[PDB]
Amino acid sequence: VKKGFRAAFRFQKELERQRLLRCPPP
Amino acid sequence: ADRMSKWTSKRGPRSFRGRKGRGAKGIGFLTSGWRFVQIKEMVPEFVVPDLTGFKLKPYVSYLAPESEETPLTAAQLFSEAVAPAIEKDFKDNLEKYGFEPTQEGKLFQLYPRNFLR
Amino acid sequence: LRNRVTDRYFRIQEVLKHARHFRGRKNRCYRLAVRTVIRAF
Amino acid sequence: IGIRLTLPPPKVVDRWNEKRAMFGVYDNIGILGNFEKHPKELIRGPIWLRGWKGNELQRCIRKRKMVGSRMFADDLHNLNKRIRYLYKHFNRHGKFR
Amino acid sequence: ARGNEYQPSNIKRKNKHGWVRRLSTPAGVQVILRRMLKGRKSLSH
Amino acid sequence: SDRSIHLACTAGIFDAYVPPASQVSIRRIKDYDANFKIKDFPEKAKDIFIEAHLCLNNSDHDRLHTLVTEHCFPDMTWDIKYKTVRWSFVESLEPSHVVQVRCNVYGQITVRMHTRQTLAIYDRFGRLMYGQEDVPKDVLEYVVFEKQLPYGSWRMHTKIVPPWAPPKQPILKTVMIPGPQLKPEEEYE
Amino acid sequence: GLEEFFDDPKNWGQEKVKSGAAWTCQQLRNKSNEDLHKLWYVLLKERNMLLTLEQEAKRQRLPMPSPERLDKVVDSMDALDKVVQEREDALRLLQTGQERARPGAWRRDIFGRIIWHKFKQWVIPWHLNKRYNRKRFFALPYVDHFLRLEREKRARIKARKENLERKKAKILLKKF
Amino acid sequence: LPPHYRYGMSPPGSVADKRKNPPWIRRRPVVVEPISDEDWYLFCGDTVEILEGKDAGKQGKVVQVIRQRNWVVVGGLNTHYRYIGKTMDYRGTMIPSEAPLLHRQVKLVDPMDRKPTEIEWRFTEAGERVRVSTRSGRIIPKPEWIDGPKDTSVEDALERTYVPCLKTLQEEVMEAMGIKETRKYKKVYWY
Amino acid sequence: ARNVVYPLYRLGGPQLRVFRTNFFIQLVRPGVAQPEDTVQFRIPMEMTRVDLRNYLEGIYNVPVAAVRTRVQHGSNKRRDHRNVRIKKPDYKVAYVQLAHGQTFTFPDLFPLYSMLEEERQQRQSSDPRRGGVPSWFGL
RNA sequence: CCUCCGCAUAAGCCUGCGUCAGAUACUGACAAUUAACAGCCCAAUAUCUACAAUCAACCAACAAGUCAUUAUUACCCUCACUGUCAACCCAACACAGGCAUGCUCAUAAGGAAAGGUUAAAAAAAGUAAAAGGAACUCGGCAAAUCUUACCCC
RNA sequence: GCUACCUAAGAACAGCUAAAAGAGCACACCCGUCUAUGUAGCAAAAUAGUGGGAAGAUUUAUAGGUAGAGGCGACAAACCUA
RNA sequence: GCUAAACCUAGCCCCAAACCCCACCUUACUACCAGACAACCUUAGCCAAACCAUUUACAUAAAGUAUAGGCGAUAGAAAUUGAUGGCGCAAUAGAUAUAGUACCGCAAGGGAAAGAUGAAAAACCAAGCAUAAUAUAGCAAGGACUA
Ligand SMILES: Nc1nc2c(ncn2[C@@H]2O[C@H](COP(=O)(O)OP(=O)(O)OP(=O)(O)O)[C@@H](O)[C@H]2O)c(=O)[nH]1
Ligand SMILES: [Mg+2]
Ligand SMILES: [Mg+2]
Ligand SMILES: [Mg+2]
Ligand SMILES: [Mg+2]
Ligand SMILES: [Mg+2]
Ligand SMILES: [Mg+2]
Ligand SMILES: [Mg+2]
Ligand SMILES: [Mg+2]
Ligand SMILES: [Mg+2]
Ligand SMILES: [Mg+2]
Ligand SMILES: [Mg+2]
Ligand SMILES: [Mg+2]
Ligand SMILES: [Mg+2]
Ligand SMILES: [Mg+2]
Ligand SMILES: [Mg+2]
Ligand SMILES: [Mg+2]
Ligand SMILES: [Mg+2]
Ligand SMILES: [Mg+2]
Repeated sequence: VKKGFRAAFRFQKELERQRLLRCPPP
Repeated sequence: ADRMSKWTSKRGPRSFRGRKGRGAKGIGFLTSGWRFVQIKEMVPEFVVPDLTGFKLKPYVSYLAPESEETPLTAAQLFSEAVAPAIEKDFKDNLEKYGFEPTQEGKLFQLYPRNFLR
Repeated sequence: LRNRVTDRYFRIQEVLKHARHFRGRKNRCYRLAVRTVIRAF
Repeated sequence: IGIRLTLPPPKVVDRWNEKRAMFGVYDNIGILGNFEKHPKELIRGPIWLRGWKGNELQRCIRKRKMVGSRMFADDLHNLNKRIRYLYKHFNRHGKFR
Repeated sequence: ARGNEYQPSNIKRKNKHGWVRRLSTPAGVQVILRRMLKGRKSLSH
Repeated sequence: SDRSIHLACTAGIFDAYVPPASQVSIRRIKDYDANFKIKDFPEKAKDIFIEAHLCLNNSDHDRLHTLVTEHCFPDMTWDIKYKTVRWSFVESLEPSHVVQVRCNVYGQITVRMHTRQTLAIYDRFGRLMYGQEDVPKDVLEYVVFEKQLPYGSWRMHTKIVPPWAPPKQPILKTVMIPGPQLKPEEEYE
Repeated sequence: GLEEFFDDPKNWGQEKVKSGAAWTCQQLRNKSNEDLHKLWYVLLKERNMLLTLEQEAKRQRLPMPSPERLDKVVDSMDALDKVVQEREDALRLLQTGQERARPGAWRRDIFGRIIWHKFKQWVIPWHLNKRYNRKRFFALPYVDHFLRLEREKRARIKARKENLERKKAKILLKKF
Repeated sequence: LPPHYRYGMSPPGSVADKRKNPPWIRRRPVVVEPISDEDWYLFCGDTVEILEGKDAGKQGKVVQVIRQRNWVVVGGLNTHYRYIGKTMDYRGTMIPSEAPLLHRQVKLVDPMDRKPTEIEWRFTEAGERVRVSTRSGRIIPKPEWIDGPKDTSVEDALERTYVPCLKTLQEEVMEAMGIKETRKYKKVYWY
Repeated sequence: ARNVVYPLYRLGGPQLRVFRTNFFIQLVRPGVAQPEDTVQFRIPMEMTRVDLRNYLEGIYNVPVAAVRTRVQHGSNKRRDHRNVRIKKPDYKVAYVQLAHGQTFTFPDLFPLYSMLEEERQQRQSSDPRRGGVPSWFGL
């Protein structure tokens, strides 16, 4: 595990974007 | 080539295998012609008692009172064995009371211990 | 490992996004995608 | 893939614990206390670098000089080798000469 | 032709790398001491 | 093993009410609870039954575990997993009434309910496979409730099906029943 | 007879065999030396029977009936041995003042480690015993460096243990 | 046990325990606050009250105590449900299985007030050590064969046949059994 | 006795006597066909055949005619998860032939659940005619 | 159909195709190799010990050779311990290699060159070949035959 | 524990010709001339054939010795754990 | 959607303080016989001097001073003065270490790898491929284009 929070937060945002694109909301 | 396995009599040439034992205590000696002379006194003699009429079974009834452990000590043994006679003869040469100056001359010398178990 | 890079994913993506429409491994492998993308730019 | 898929556990820092709250106190012990104590005397740490600073070679030399006799055998051998290497590097290598 | 330089024989093994031989000379004593310091499970052969 | 499994129910019904004297059992129930009413039980039993089946409808296993016993929950849920059941009680033809009661100590009460209900069971894919969503059907049944005698309660334990019970509603899809899968040496008989 | 190696024929095959409690050291301390001597062989016969049962159960791939009684017997025999040893030690201390039954001495081995060399029984004096004279009980100067190295290795291990303990304690305090 | 062995509901030597914790597992150790032996106040059989989670408020009886993880198992309380005997064909039978509770999540109950209480290990001149409830006083009590053919009778077990004497077992038995030995043990050299 | 220093015997000395024997033996079922008068034991490794003879004749009053012993090597081939060999202990095996024509044959040793059984009996396996429809509902 | 082998001892290894159950010559459990064979020896002090072996008889030698006690004093009163398994060892391997000895001199013992098909090239091993017979080639290399004479070192 | 040499005490050498032979042919055994194959091979030097020796300065099992500024060497700057 | 991906604590680093039953030298881990045999003795070399040969380091201040030195590379005093944790690592990191184990070597010796559920188990992302082989022409893209 690499210590840090900001890279993880950015990757979480990217994962959220990809999730939305794959399953766009109504 | 094996170093981590225990060295036993099963490993090595004939001489090694014959020479090494398995811990069994010796019983005699070897004479000319490899004849083994077995000494009776070197054979442990199991002093098995007479169990007839013995009332102590291997287990103890669970309905038995529990008592605190009081490991026997030299002081306790002296008090329970020698102190009464000492008191009596003081009111009225420790060999008479029981002390033995030297273990030599005894069959069972306490130190150096010369008996099994 | 006092200080370690944690953004390497996004650093790679900044290049691969421009290589997604290439052919072969040039669109997947950064070591190749970066060269092809520099040539493309 | 060298990126974690979950947010790390939140890191809560108490800015007002005793250490942070009283940090820096008695740094002016000298000027505000008739110079009975120098501020460097407030430094707790290795005996050989209390109130002292230097590059790696100087630090190694000081460590060997001050606690060399109390060092473990292999640690002292490592320190001697490190001093040798640092001497060679600083006195024989570098861009400037 | 080569490779089979190890012709095992317990007599040679123990007489060459045994505990008794290692303790015979100070150098072998230091070998055993080095093994003990390193923590080897097999000090001698 | 010093600790042992603490069961909250029993394997099965004590004495089956063979459908078309128990005051001792009622006495035991009352001596254990002190506020029970046989005459008032049927309404509570009907409410428990309706609530349990609505919980089946909504897949509320938490409430099912409170409304039915551990010998009941698997029977109700095992085959309904991965399918949607649209159950609805429409009315009770005749009032429900206690029938038989028997009794670390559990007490079982059999309640005969002749009510009217609806069913519609769909596949994983939402394809109807049993009953009609709207058509009501008359159902006569014997629900055996059970209770454990400190924090126990009355929960459906079983449903006794009379041997003379009318055949259940036919299934929508046709079925094939394979014959003996004979090995080469074997011959058909 | 060999039948004493097996449980009672009625007990054969029983899933469970009820057994009493293992003899306690305090209970045994009240018994005479002859009584303890007889009880030792009673327990020995029981122990042989139980070991036979264990081995036969392993052979038959079945659980041993009431395995706890073997542990009870072992505990009883250990208690009896401890009581006899206590009596012997007290008598030895009274009559000779020696706290060890076997002669020995603190000696420095060839590796510089202090060991408790336990004396062996010989028929000839030590100055004549050839093998004993081959055995070395002194460390030469070259062993001092290795003694220091071993000391420092032990110190490092101890320091690591203590520092880790303190770290864990601080983590626990922060968590609670 | 292996270092950092993870104590679980199954006993540390059962088949299930060996299945769950084979010798090679290296799971993260569970952080448990270090309650001293003299501060532990929950015992098997004690009536307790559950403070958190499902079945909060309900009072049950402690059935097991996994001291190594600050655990008390309340019988028939804090239960989920699991299938036992589930085979390839049979679905098995549903069973209520308790989940362990932390002593911080569980509080003892007054013997008569029937309410949760805080406890202190106050010494009493007669009951040297015993639990005392704080908010309302009162002491909470600590809750809780036929000889076989191979079991000594109580009287035989307690008989004091030991007459202390300055004799070893060996010589005492020699006298008792009549063994006569005249040979003198020749002195040997020890070294 | 085992794990004890034997008092050294010099010529003309007293007999070596052991009072509380430390040897514990096992009577084991032979793995191969044996003569009717033969008994197989597993013995502590330090016990001689003379020791076994005296042990049996004194503690058990078993008339022993002959005794033979062999050291069975326990397998060291098995390895744990760390690839370290697990050593099966070596053990001594003694074959004892009884005297006076006596015969020995190893004895034939070894000659909630209710709820589970009830539920299994009450399985009521699914009917193929039902076609997977749950059976609980009475409709 | 093959048989180089094979069976034992030594050395080496150390349970490494015995039974049961699981897997998928492996894992776990259980069992086993029993001394007569072999190893493990010898009370001192002196004192003896020129004449090989080779069928040891002639002969024949040179390289000149493995084999012996007595005197006195001590001393019997008592069959332990250890190896014994295997398809095996050294070569990283179920390695065409290495591996001492006794018998078997082809075996009574031990084994299987072909997974199935087709019958292309090229390649490997072998067999046969018209007429010629070294014209090949650096050289008769290889193969086939059994074959002279002369030179250097 | 390979290899060079040595020390102790062992072992092997069929058959035929000749005759007391560092003799001839030729097994076992030792070696490795020439060819083919192999060249990450069966093999970190092998296989098949062919070939030299095979009662001797022979071969070989066992244990021991000589150790790197060295050893050993019928000198090939050989061999001393690929 | 497969290989897989991640993960937090096992421990470790630097400081402070503080000084730290039996068997086994014979073939070690071997119950039990006349010994005699006993340890101490300058480090060297690499390297620098651009070779190499004398030579080349092993609290503060005085002071890099006096001195030494193929007086050159460099070496270098003394008098005298007074003298409580972590802007550490977090499983390719930190000890080599889960271990000096496995494994390798005759021996000295060399020397690894790795684990991650939950309160309780008595409950979407690398490469590589697949979905889905391929169409004239060419550093595989760019300008483009309806394409
Ligand atoms: N710098 C430093 N301080 C330490 C270390 N170990 C302990 N301490 C300090 O020692 C003090 C006392 O430690 P505690 O464990 O609380 O008490 P203790 O056991 O009496 O302490 P010790 O006597 O030092 O063993 C605290 O200030 C700690 O931070 C260490 O390794 N380094
Ligand atoms: Mg050789
Ligand atoms: Mg034997
Ligand atoms: Mg074949
Ligand atoms: Mg083929
Ligand atoms: Mg032709
Ligand atoms: Mg020509
Ligand atoms: Mg011609
Ligand atoms: Mg031509
Ligand atoms: Mg030719
Ligand atoms: Mg011949
Ligand atoms: Mg010749
Ligand atoms: Mg030359
Ligand atoms: Mg030359
Ligand atoms: Mg230079
Ligand atoms: Mg330079
Ligand atoms: Mg000075
Ligand atoms: Mg690491
Ligand atoms: Mg991918």
